[PDB]
Amino acid sequence: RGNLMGKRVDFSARTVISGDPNLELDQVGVPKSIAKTLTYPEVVTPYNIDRLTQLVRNGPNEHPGAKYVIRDSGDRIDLRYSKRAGDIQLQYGWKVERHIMDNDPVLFNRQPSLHKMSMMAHRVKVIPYSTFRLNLSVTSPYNADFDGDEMNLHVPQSEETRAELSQLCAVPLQIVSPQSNKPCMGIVQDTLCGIRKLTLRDTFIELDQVLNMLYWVPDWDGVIPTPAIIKPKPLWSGKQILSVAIPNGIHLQRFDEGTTLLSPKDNGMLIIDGQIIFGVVEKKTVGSSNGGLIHVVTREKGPQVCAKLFGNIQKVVNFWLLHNGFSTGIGDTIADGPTMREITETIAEAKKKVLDVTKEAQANLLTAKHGMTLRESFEDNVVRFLNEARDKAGRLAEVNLKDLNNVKQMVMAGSKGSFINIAQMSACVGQQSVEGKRIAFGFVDRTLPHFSKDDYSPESKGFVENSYLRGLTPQEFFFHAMGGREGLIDTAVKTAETGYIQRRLVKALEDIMVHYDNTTRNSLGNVIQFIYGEDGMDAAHIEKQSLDTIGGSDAAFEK
Amino acid sequence: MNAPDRFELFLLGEGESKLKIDPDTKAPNAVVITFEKEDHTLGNLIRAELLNDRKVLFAAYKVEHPFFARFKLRIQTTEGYDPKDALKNACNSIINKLGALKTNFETEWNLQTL
Amino acid sequence: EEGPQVKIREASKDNVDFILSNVDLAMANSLRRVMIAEIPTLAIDSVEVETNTTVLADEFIAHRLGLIPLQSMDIEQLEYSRDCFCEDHCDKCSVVLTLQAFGESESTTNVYSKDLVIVSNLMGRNIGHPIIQDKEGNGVLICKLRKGQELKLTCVAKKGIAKEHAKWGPAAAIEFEYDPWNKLKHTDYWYEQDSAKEWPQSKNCEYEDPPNEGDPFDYKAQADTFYMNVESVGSIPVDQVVVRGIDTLQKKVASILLALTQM
Amino acid sequence: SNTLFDDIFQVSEVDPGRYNKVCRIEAASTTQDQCKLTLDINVELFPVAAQDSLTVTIASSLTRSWRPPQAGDRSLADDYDYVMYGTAYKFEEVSKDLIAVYYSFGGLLMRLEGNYRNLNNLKQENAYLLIRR
Amino acid sequence: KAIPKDQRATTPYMTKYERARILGTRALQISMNAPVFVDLEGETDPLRIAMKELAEKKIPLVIRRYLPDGSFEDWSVEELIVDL
Amino acid sequence: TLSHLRRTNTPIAKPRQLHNTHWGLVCPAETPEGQACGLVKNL
Amino acid sequence: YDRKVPSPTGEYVKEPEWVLETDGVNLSEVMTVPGIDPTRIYTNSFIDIMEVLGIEAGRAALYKEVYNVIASDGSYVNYRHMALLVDVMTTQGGLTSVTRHGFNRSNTGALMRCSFEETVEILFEAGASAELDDCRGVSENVILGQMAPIGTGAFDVMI
Amino acid sequence: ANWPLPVNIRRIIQNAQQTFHIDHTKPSDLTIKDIVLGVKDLQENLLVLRGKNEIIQNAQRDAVTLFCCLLRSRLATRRVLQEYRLTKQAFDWVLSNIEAQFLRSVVHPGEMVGVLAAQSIGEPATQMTLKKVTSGVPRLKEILNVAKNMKTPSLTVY
Amino acid sequence: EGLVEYIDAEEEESILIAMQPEDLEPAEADVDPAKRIRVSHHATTFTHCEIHPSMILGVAASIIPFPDHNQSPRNTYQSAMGKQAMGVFLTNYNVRMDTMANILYYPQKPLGTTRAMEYLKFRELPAGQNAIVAIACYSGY
Amino acid sequence: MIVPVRCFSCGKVVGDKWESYLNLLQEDELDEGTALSRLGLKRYCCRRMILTHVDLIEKFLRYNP
Amino acid sequence: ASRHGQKGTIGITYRREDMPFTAEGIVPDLIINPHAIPSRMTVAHLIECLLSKVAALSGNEGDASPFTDITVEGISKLLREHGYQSRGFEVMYNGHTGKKLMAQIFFGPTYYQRLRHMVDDKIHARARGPMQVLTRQPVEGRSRDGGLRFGEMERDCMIAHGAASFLKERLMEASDAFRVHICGICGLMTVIAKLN
RNA sequence: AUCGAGAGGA
DNA sequence: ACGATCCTCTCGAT
Ligand SMILES: *O[P@](=O)(OC[C@H]1O[C@@H](n2ccc(=O)[nH]c2=O)[C@H](O)[C@@H]1O)OP(=O)(O)OP(=O)(O)O
Ligand SMILES: [Mg+2]
Ligand SMILES: [Mg+2]
Ligand SMILES: [Zn+2]
Ligand SMILES: [Zn+2]
Ligand SMILES: [Zn+2]
Repeated sequence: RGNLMGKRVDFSARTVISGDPNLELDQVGVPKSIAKTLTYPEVVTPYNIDRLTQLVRNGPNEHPGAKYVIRDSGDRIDLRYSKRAGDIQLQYGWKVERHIMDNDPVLFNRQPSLHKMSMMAHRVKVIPYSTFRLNLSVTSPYNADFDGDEMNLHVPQSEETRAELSQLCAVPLQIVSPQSNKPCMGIVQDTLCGIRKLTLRDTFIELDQVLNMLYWVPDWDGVIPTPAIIKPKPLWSGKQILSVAIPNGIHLQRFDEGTTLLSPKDNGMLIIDGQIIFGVVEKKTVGSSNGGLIHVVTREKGPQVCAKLFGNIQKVVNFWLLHNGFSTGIGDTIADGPTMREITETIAEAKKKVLDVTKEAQANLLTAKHGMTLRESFEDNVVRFLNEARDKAGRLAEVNLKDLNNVKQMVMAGSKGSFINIAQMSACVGQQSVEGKRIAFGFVDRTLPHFSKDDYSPESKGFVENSYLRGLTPQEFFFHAMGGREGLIDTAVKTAETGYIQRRLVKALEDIMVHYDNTTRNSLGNVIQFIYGEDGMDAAHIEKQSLDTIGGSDAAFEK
Repeated sequence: MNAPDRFELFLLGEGESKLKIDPDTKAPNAVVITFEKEDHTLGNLIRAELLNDRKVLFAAYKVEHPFFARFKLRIQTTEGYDPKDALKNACNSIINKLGALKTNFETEWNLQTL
Repeated sequence: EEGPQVKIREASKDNVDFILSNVDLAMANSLRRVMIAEIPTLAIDSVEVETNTTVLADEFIAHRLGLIPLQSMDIEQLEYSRDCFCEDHCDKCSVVLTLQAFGESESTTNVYSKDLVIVSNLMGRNIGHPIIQDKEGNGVLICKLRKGQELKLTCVAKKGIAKEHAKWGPAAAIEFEYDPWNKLKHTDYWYEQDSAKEWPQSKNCEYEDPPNEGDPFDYKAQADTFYMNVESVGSIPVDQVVVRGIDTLQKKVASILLALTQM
Repeated sequence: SNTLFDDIFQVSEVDPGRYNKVCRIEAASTTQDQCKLTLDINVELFPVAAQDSLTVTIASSLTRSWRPPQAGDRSLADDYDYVMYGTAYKFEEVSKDLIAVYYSFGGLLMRLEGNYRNLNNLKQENAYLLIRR
Repeated sequence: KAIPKDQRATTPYMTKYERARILGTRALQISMNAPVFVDLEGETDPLRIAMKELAEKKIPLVIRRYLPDGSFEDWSVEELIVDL
Repeated sequence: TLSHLRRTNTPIAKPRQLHNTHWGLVCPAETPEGQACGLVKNL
Repeated sequence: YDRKVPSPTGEYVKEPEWVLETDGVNLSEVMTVPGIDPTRIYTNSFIDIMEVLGIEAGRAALYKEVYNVIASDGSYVNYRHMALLVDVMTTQGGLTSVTRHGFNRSNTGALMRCSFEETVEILFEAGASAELDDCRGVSENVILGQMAPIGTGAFDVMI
Repeated sequence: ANWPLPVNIRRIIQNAQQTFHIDHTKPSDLTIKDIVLGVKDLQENLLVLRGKNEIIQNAQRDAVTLFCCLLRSRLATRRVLQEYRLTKQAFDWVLSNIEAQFLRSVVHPGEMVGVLAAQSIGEPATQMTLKKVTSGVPRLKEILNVAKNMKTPSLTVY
Repeated sequence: EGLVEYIDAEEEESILIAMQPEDLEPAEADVDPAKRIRVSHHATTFTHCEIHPSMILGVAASIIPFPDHNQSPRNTYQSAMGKQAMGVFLTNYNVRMDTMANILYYPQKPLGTTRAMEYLKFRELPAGQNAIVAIACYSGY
Repeated sequence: MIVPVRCFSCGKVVGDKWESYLNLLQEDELDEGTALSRLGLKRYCCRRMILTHVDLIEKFLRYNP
Repeated sequence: ASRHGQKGTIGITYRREDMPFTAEGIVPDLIINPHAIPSRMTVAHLIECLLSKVAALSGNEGDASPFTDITVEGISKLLREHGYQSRGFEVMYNGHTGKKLMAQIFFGPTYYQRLRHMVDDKIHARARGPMQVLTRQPVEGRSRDGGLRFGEMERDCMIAHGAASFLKERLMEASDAFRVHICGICGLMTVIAKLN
């Protein structure tokens, strides 16, 4: 396990990572020092000597330099010590272990590596400071974030080896992943949160910026497009310029709930000839979804073209946002005065319901549903009653939130946040729960020594009425804490148990592959599938299409 | 340990000239002037002035990466008008206004008590 | 006179609130930045420690020294060591100060910047003088000593700028506002009910006329008039930060002009 | 070097659905009851209101990088106040003796309903929208 | 156990993995000062070259496709179609 | 240092769960993640 | 339960139907019960579905199951993937676990089994009964540091 | 009716709708024979297997049945003519197009599906962490182990 | 003088405990809408009253400001990080020779304190600085 | 550990105001708030600088050698 | 990290100018992304800022003690009396441009910790150094200039990428690599190598 | 450098 | 019988 199938290899490097918005999706920022260490055995050839000799002269401590020079006999001339290190006339056939340079292909991975996407080839980009720098939209496949994660880099040593990385494991090649048969890299955080704003109908840009944004897109055809407006002031819309990022020949229809080729809600999406016609741009369009502008652009224009799509969209949108700004504060969690009123009482009735059930139950009037203890039915009710309460006070809060509310503002982009977050931060937090049940009687017949024995009322058993804003009460605190813990714990568990499963699966199938007769057999040769996936079709090259012959009335099938 | 010396922010190194002028290839009468060891302060000021000249069809700029202190000014001018001239003018018009401000300030500063 | 024109409101040894009008925002800014980062100044940029029986570390003390503000008016006639043809430094490109302090009394002896002692030949130029605005005249508290603690230093102050290091900034803090009422609509205020009752009102509004209810949106207007104020560490008199600022920026520009030429 | 549609419209409703610089206007046509209009207009640059007499024009003239002034003393299809440019996408059969069309001005939308336009209305990108008084 | 050039059932099209190994192996030969059967429009990197030796079907390499029984089929890089 | 000196360890039905009776005696929050979570407590 | 159903007019409609969920299993005897539609009776206990309806059915449920685990989480996974699993779990005519008791016994070379839970032992009972490893498993060529029948090592290259 | 199948036909169409600038005002130059016989013929050149024998020739038919269904429902006479006014040229292109794409959507011998799958299930599994049944990890574990002591058994009758 | 007692979890079983003394022993004879909601002092039985709920916490969590306006687990994380923070762990760090010591140049007492930091000597040996922060999308870095 | 020379944030020299500040507290019997403003420390970047400082050196000096 | 379970590494430093600024001329020492807030529901953080701001202003120690009657209102009420927007927002201008930022920002002081574990203390990076005597495999740890673990899991990925050659090169040419002589009759490493 | 115990990072 | 990856470091002993 740790010596034969898993070894400690040479030419490896590891450090902290951080995002870099001006780096291409498929690159990776390698801190100068690391590059000065990792090397690559390049043989001397008339197509290079000049560069090679020049580097050998640069020596092991100036970047585009090298270490070691290998000769016919198999001797190692160490370039940092060697009366003759400032001499050395390179000879065709020799080897010059050179530093890692720009554009080299390298295998970059984050652990745990439970994917192919966890290990991908990136074009090297030597840069200052000491953290691997990576494009944000390469974030998710490796499941990284920049709170401290470290990442490992490996350097191909053989000319073949390199080829194997640049032709099979390159980040471009991996955008549309076979597992979910959809893409596995979208657009996040700022670029996402922003792109949306930048898109709003209400969003217009003028000359000075437009000209910068355009220039900002590297592949710009330098042809300023005519303003959406030419009247009193020539103004362009957001869509207008973003569309510059989208290449030609890309088409995309959408239709969300209320769409209607006039989408009064600037809904759905309509992109023709690489020009965005209607619809705000957010997660559904640019996310890593199935229909996505990415799934389409990869399939249509090519992996690389789509690789670029990322940086472009980013460079533009990022810049635009760099100048529009965006933020959040407590303010964003405060709800309309009359609202908190409507909310607080929204709960006030939930409690009365629970209370009214309770008294009913205690009168033995309750009718126990089949298969459940009158006791079970009781609990289930209250829990339902309280959940709804939370959810409505929550909904109640979500409506106030003005389109200008930054939290809501991110939720709409789909860049962070969800009902729940709002609902808890703004209105009632909720009913705490341990082991699928509302807080237990750790003490005799009671929850804490601050309650009287036998007390199934909501407060007593873990219903945190307050919001994270208003603040919890000791009891609430403690309770919410109990659940908190239950979470952290199975958190530690759901990790190991899964880690194990991840392996048993991997060992079990390990050796199964699609042979040359389109069959699927394991080492023994024992056929497992006569045609892979039953259609001998590769998962990545697939997409959800509609079989227009199944639905519709018999009349419509005919019409 | 991988940090670059601060002075590399304003001191040209070896083989680095304050400007490089390559002819843009996409448009006509277009030129991409790269500036070395210069940041937003200049870049944006010159971009703004360059946009006062009515014979200027385009003018934007960008610091491609914060790490490094250099930027690119792009310029496209009316047939027969050399952007380099469009650049010259701009820098001047800029200096002039500057001088002006220098004076007028110094004037006022002197009528002041304290 | 020509374009760009000022209107000082306040003025003193440290501040200069003034209105800069009929200029481009681009410039108002370029100016602002430059003030913050490219005006030269003298500051200790090398400390030779002989003895430090103190409670503080050498480099910890050295750091603070660097931060101590030094006179810099005649800095324009002091060279950059990197340009002086001397080996290392001299009296043409530096200013050497000595610090010697001994814990004498059993009552804690304090060490102020007023104790630095210029050793080099100033060559009759106002340069490198522990700047002191204290009331009691003890510019900055460098360090404190105990019974018999020693501190024997020798610093070499050099010409530098906020860019290599912030210790070299003469500016401190620069206020800057434009279009006090959001007539220009360069922002969209965040509100809970009335963005006008929730968001304060800047002094600068008083110096400008309101928006006039039913008036349409002025879609052609740009940013004229800026209400700034330059605070000054003091190595340079406030008037100068503004001037030298304007100067420097102006030179920066000129050097590109000079560039094309040599091209 | 043409013009493709002229017509005065009477604005019946002006809707600002959670936008502060845009309103979706719906004005009926004076003359031919058959014709109706749905449009997105920047109420910040060009206010509008309850029952206005709007003059509309389409055309496709007065695609090479955009330039700005100079011609401020040249061409001038500036006989109007408000003007937009766009790309039309779908032509639809409102059915009956009526037909409609859809244009997108960088997101600002417009749907036009009538019939004699089968000829006067283009079939391509080009399409300016001119409005006056 | 061989299979005549006829009765050939394997994919006419070259697999990615095949081309990545072909590309690698030729790129490697090119890196070892080996004759180049193409005209360089100014290329220097072995791989980049080898890519262009394939784009002009001038790579004297043949792929031997073993079936799962033991037999196989020899296909030449000249035959194999390179869509991808 | 304070926190180390006020630490608690529990070797080896549900023991890492924060438990009712813990109120007042052991800190409801302070506890290491994963590995010994809930086992190492802090008074 | 909710069940879409073709309406006489053609469109699929929603014709809710009563369904009994159970808290205990005994398939063999319930189908036979009258009134129920033995065509649809189901159980999440694939094993039982195996013993009663045959293995081809078992495979079905086995997937129907796994699937639900993964989709109840909103998450999707292309068929093929899980398919392969289930099938690999279902080719040996029985229900072979992903545990050691199942696939390491498999008929494979010694070395593969080596890389999983019962190395020592597996190698002994392997030495005792002179096993011959083809060396065609990826896991073994990894142990011998040689290329394997992977993308790059399935086809051979020649002059 | 929404199932993942190779070749997004809808797209190819749209990619003809404007690559040949097709006007929905003039009539097509398509022969009913063209379409109908063309669509049919297309179905002959998809292929996933190439043996000349019965058995394999029948597998090949199976592995294409569905897609073809998609294909037929999409490329139907009315549709081609009434839904998206193709022309002998556009249409003729759309076909040549599908073929190629299809052929591109086939798996490549070498593709290590064993692992590729194992991981495709293990990953989304390590994303699981939480109406009274045994689900999530535990259950998945229950399954993979082929346990006999499942906690939430149940029989669902209709 | 018997004004307090030492109770262990076992005896805790047999007692009734009021949280705040005040807010829990006045007779019920308008309410600030921004204050959280608390139930009531329903109990003619109280035998004890909590010295102060904030005491249910311990050293680490004690330094969290408003941990009662924070999602449960985030409080646990912070408690684990306060132990990786830098600052002056002891005024005599200079006279102690030990494997690694990290000290902050200019430690600052937090503008936001806890009535329980006075005992944890935090303000005297702070670990952290009071930086002017801005939550905002800037260079996208 | 001693009063920071100059404010992290804006750069306003501050190290020459510690003793002044202290006096304003002890003898002038003023509240930290005004004491600050009188010393010319008007913005919060420059107010936390002094207000928060914990002059530890005074405790390091009690260590004899 | 703040004091609310929110850690983060620096990603770049900007000098005063390039930084966004307050009309007062105040500039931030640190900038965090709004996106690290909705989900972590770490509201206190926000609050603490509101408080710490008011506090620094009025030279009052801010009391963020748990169970108290301290409201976000009472505080916002205090901060306004101090001439600032009651929530923490403050118009800010973009350092590059000097123009105003279309979106006001949450600006205030917040206690931040400097955690140990600093990049430079981690940056290990080896290119064939010392190897273990027992396995002839690269050594552990960076203090020793060892190698990174290309364990089981990484291998599976490579296998999944179908990159056979690379794999061999990783599990051999780098780390274990050894030449052994074998008996063509009893495949045992029992062949005496006398090379000469 | 082997070896065993705890602490910590994601 | 098994149990998650990779990681850095600290203490102590025949
Ligand atoms: O920062 P954090 O660890 O989040 C990311 C991950 O590393 C992997 N991991 C962490 C801890 C552990 O015990 N075991 C692991 O395998 C997990 O993929 C983590 O996801 O943890 P949090 O602070 O909880 O992360 P966040 O929710 O981003 O604040
Ligand atoms: Mg995190
Ligand atoms: Mg993490
Ligand atoms: Zn000199
Ligand atoms: Zn300050
Ligand atoms: Zn032998």
